[PDB]
Amino acid sequence: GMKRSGYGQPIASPLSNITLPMQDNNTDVYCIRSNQFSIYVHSTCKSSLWDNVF
Amino acid sequence: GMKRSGYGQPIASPLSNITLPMQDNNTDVYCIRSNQFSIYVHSTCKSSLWDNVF
Ligand SMILES: *[C@@H]1O[C@H](CO)[C@@H](O)[C@H](O)[C@H]1NC(C)=O
Ligand SMILES: *[C@@H]1O[C@H](CO)[C@@H](O)[C@H](O)[C@H]1NC(C)=O
Ligand SMILES: *[C@@H]1O[C@H](CO)[C@@H](O)[C@H](O)[C@H]1NC(C)=O
Ligand SMILES: *[C@@H]1O[C@H](CO)[C@@H](O)[C@H](O)[C@H]1NC(C)=O
Repeated sequence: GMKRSGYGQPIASPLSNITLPMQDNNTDVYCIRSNQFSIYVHSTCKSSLWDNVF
Repeated sequence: GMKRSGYGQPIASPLSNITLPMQDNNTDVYCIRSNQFSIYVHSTCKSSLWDNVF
């Protein structure tokens, strides 16, 4: 969740969201339960003028 | 404060309570003010189906 400052210094929001795949319903802890695995990271950048709209 | 998950994996609640003896009214910090001491730990296990009833 990127935004902006008076000067214009771009600032990210500690209020950002990390999503792990779904396991045992909770999605706050994902575990690997297989013999092999591959991990990939992807991201989406959203912005706002107003706080928390994105 | 133990409970249960959909699968059944028993889970304890960070919402658990540790009680120290009473000193200077506050019970969040207990100090030893004697020449000798003995410390014992005891516990009670309570459970719930509904959250926070125990
Ligand atoms: C993340 O999701 C929360 C709801 O938990 C939402 O309020 C917030 O705007 C989102 N933050 C992002 C997408 O940066
Ligand atoms: C700094 O904050 C004050 C109070 O919100 C505001 O009046 C002023 O315009 C701000 N100046 C900036 C954004 O540089
Ligand atoms: C601990 O006491 C709190 C009140 O501070 C209560 O709401 C909570 O259910 C108790 N947790 C236990 C006994 O695990
Ligand atoms: C996972 O959570 C959703 C939303 O609360 C619920 O509909 C679903 O039945 C749950 N599945 C479980 C408990 O495995």
